[PDB]
Amino acid sequence: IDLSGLTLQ
Amino acid sequence: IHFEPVVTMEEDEEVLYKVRAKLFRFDADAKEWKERGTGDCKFLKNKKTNKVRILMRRDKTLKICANHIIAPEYTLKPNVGSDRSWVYACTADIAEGEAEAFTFAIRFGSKENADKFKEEFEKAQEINKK
Amino acid sequence: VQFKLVLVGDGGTGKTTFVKRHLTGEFEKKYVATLGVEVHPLVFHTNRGPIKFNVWDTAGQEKFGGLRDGYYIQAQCAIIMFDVTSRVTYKNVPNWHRDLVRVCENIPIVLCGNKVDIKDRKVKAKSIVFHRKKNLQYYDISAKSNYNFEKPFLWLARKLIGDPNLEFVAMPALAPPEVVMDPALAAQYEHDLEVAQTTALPDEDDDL
Amino acid sequence: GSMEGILDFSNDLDIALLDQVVSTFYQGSGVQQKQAQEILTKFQDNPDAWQKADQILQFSTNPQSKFIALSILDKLITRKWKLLPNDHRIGIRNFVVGMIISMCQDDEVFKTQKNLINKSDLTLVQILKQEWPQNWPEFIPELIGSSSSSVNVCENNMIVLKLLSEEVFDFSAEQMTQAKALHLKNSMSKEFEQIFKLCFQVLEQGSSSSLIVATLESLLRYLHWIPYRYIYETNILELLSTKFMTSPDTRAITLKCLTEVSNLKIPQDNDLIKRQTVLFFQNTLQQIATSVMPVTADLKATYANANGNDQSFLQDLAMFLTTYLARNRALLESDESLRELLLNAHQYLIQLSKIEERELFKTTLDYWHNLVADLFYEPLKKHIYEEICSQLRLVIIENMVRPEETIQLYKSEREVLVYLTHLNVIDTEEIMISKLARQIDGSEWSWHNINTLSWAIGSISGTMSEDTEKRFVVTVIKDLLGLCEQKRGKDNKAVVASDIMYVVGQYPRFLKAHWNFLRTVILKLFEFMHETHEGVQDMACDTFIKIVQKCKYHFVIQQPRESEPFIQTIIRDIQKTTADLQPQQVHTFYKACGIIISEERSVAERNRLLSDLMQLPNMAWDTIVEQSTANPTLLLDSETVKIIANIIKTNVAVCTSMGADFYPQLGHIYYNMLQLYRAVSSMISAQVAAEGLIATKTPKVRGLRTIKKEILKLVETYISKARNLDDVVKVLVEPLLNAVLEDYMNNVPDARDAEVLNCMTTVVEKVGHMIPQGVILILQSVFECTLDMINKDFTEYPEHRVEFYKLLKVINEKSFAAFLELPPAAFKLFVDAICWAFKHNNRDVEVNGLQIALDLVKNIERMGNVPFANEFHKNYFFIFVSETFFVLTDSDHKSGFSKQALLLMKLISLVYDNKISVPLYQEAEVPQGTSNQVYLSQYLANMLSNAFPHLTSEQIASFLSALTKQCKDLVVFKGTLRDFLVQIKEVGGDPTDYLFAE
Ligand SMILES: Nc1nc2c(ncn2[C@@H]2O[C@H](COP(=O)(O)OP(=O)(O)NP(=O)(O)O)[C@@H](O)[C@H]2O)c(=O)[nH]1
Ligand SMILES: [Cl-]
Ligand SMILES: [Mg+2]
Repeated sequence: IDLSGLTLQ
Repeated sequence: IHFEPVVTMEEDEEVLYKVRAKLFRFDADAKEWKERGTGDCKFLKNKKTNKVRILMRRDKTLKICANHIIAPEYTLKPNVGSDRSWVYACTADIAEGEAEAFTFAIRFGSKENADKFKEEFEKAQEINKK
Repeated sequence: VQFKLVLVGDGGTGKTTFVKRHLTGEFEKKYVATLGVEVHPLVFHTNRGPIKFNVWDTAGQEKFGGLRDGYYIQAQCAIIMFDVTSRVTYKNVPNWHRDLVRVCENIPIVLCGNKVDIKDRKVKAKSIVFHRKKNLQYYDISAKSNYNFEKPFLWLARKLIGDPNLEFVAMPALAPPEVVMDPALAAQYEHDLEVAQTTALPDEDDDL
Repeated sequence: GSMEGILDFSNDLDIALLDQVVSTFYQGSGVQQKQAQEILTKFQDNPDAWQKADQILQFSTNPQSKFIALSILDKLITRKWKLLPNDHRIGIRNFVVGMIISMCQDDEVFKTQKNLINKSDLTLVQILKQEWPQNWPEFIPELIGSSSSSVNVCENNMIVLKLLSEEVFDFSAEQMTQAKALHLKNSMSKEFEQIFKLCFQVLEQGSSSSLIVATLESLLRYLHWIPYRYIYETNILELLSTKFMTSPDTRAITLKCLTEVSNLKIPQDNDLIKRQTVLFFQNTLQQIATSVMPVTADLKATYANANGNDQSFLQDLAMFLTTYLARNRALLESDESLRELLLNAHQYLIQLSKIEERELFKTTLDYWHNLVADLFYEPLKKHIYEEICSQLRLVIIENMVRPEETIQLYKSEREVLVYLTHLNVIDTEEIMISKLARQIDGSEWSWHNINTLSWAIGSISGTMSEDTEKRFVVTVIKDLLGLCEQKRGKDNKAVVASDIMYVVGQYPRFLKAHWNFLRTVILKLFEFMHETHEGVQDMACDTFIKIVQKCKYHFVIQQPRESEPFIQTIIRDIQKTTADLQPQQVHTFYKACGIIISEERSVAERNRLLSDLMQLPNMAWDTIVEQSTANPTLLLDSETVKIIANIIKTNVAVCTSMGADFYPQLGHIYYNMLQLYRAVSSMISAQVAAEGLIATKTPKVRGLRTIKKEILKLVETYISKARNLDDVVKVLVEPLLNAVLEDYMNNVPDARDAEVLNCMTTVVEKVGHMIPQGVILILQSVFECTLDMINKDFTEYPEHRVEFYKLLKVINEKSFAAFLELPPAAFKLFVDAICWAFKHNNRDVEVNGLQIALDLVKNIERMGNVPFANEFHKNYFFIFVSETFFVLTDSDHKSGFSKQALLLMKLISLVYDNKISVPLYQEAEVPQGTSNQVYLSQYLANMLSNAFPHLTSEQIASFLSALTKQCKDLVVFKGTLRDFLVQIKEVGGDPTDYLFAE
């Protein structure tokens, strides 16, 4: 899973 | 074809400051502080008169626990037991009805909320001086 | 507009402290046992207009019971209180309920388990089932933390008015008057203020 | 005032004045009302007011005045009936019976004064409990006879019988002696055949709704105790399940009756009984579907509208269905002609389970647990309920409540859903994926709705196979990441990202098998620990420690293709990672690291990891200890105080998770920490001296005491988990006692830390047996000065109070020798302190007080026949007996009854086993050779005579004979004590009641 790219912005 | 379809008194004010706080009143006869309400303390600026008041309501019930002008003659003092509260005399608060005098204390979540309240409180006194 | 509410339960369960919280916003730390009853008017502002409760805060200690079930006559609603830190006060809930509904046969009743703020809870949530067959509303409450402290009155207001969508609303906030302090009372206010400054605020460890 | 006139009994009672006071109380307000209240209470409480009740009940025109009059009579009947002259007893009976008859005969009074008639009925029942049947054998025959002369009298007799049943069978355990309860239960049993005849006839024939309802209300009470044959060998079930379900007037009570019927003790091998049990359920569900609402009806909406009595009816229907089906659903599960009935009943429960009402949902959820647990274990059952279960999955998923991240309700919901997942894993996955799409397509999107679904997905961890869970978890997190990207604004993106981290934290099996992924998770949490949006930091930290607890092993080994154990990577960057966290969140981070470090079982590597983790706080520590030692004034700087407290809090956090392994770090700071404790103590005392007691409230001193409290907490935390107790004794205890005991003793009460007591309790608990001289030192320094703080009332110094008796308890358990060494005057204060604890209503104090007394007696008994034990009994045996009796009988310590009874039984048994080797009496007061048995019985008879002068000598002697005989049988002993507590509340109790056991 590409969880590295999770972002709040 | 036209189808007929199926059938607070704070609105004229502006919110300058808003902070969560707990408000106390001093029972001189019992020589102890008594809680009066926990909720949002608001600095409200009347659009017509530009006069700023404190208005504070209790959570849930929304009942008024503070309603008075931020008089320029008022003075915020520390309380012996707290680095996050202010004590000051109030001559005319109408939370429970007739303009009654009180010694209030208001406490905040942190010392920096208390210091900011002081900042905003003194700005508001200047507004009310003009 | 006006409804008689009887508040019953064992001594020390917090009935008077609960009412006081609603009347003035204060939390009374001391236990001063109620003698017989104290009647207190309590008004709530709702989207259907104001509702007035005449609260009959009765004594839970037997040696202070006064008229006992004589206080229940013509009540239109009730709150039964117990203390989740004291099992005996829950064991007595059926006794209070018995004496209540023998006088008031068809009224809305709220069962309140008070003092849920205390860590060492003794009456566990799953043990509390008495309300089920008796059609009582149940709430965990805390007069100290205000947890659910408004729910008993909101639920009763909906029952008594017959409107399930009734809500508490913000009471109107009139413009406060302008200030003119008396220079003759300037010396008396410094005295009252000095004492207040040097009296420590309570519960300085609370979040507020 | 004028109202006070009724309080003067020398003159005749002015009935009109009474009615004015009553009206003012009930109908008035403020001071008028308050004044009348105190007058009415004084009136009612006059021990002669009962003499004026016949006047009030004859001549008053105010029903409240008559009610009060009956309350006054009730007091007299309940407490002093048997003291009266027999003429008054007959007279009082006569004008109660007459008053009831005349109120029933006047049709206007019967309809308008129900409260007064009900109070008169209850008053009559009190007389029956005294007089019937032994002095009133014809009450029931005459009741049945008078019922036929009038509907109103017949209806009121149903009320009287209802209250009688309640008083005898439902509320007698507390209020009567065992013998009196059995006597009344037997009497009602003897005459119930006639009562039932009247009740069944009224139900079969009667038209009067009000009379039918009264009769069914009484039947509800009868079903608590009557034999099942009255229910199954008559036609009454048919009447209840058809006729009375169709009329709404009778429907509520009838449903409650049928619920109790479902609980009758019933033979389980009779096939006719079984068909009758099927039949009344079938009838009832039929009447509901045709007269109330069909099974398709939207009960959620009906309940919300809250018309009439719909809410109570739906509550009562849930109770009936759940009660019956939990007992009897197997009766419906084999017969194919009963399958529609079984599923319709459960479909109603499905619809009831959608109601928005938390307490009712819990009632239906309890039943669902009962069902799915059975389907999980019982062969060949789950296929019957497949469609019910499929709907239930959706109901539970959609009403999932917030887990710890209400808590009790989450766990109940999780349990049912786990069962439901095992029952059909494929159906559960499909519902959850489907719900997620409607979050993505916006049709059900909301903060509440994505949270609820995430909690549900998290709740079923461990139920799928690892391969199916892997596919499921991947799909869920992929969908959630797309959902987060798709949303705009920090508010929404924060909610979704939290739920993502919640799901991940709930699937440790998946993380354990996918290191690369687990590593990516942690690094994202670390990124989030710099996010300032409210709640994100707390979320990242809670998730971090939660994953570590479950996956710590994968942080402590070197993973394939990695350069080092990941714990080393965490520690190296710890300053950066936590730079933006609040102190509380930093300490959680360090605690999480301590959990990992403790999984390293090579000592040298674990100790190295520990000293690397503590590098930042140790350097701050070394700096301050170098400074504050040079300029003790620096500790008045609030900033240094706060830094110091956070350092110590960091050590507490790591010690909490490492326990015994923390010892090397404790050794690094221990000696300077206790020096800091002394310095801070000096500054607190100096501040109190210069400013007064008010100084204890100032931020400065509260900050200084925080340091002291955290130091004590650190030492307590380590010692409570220490495995090497030789080092505790030889290295830790001596400096600790020297640092804390004198300082506690010689501070003014308002400056003593209760945490000192708590810390000493742990020292004694863990190594008390190894430090007898140290325990003596503890008592010497805290016993008398703490007792003087707490022995002037029950309120002041509440923490010291609790910790004080916990310390004495453990000393009494582990180092009783220390109480032996007390000088006699101090041992007497120890005994006073224990009894002082008895009298507390605070449960924390009371329970320990009673346990200390019990353990103390056993400690003394163990000593055998030696002078200290001999002197103990001579000085204190009767003190403990009478103080225990005092709290048993004073009505203000009901919560400690069981422990009081145990202590009392132990004391009495010492004498009746001749385990006390010396006479308990003086030389002069009793002849030589008198057994302690005779003397104890004599001392107790005299004690109870003076304390309860209204008991007869025969009552006291029968009570003591029984109590003494039963001092090996705790349940019976307790029964006899309860009997005594009933008898002391009245006059004329029967002394043969104490023969109840035999
Ligand atoms: N921790 C805690 N204490 C509470 C709470 N509510 C009440 N108390 C405390 O419980 C004690 C008894 O309070 P009180 O209101 O007098 O109980 P009561 O039911 O009115 N007693 P009585 O029937 O004899 O008049 C008080 O010390 C009160 O401060 C609570 O919610 N939490
Ligand atoms: Cl619900
Ligand atoms: Mg009270």
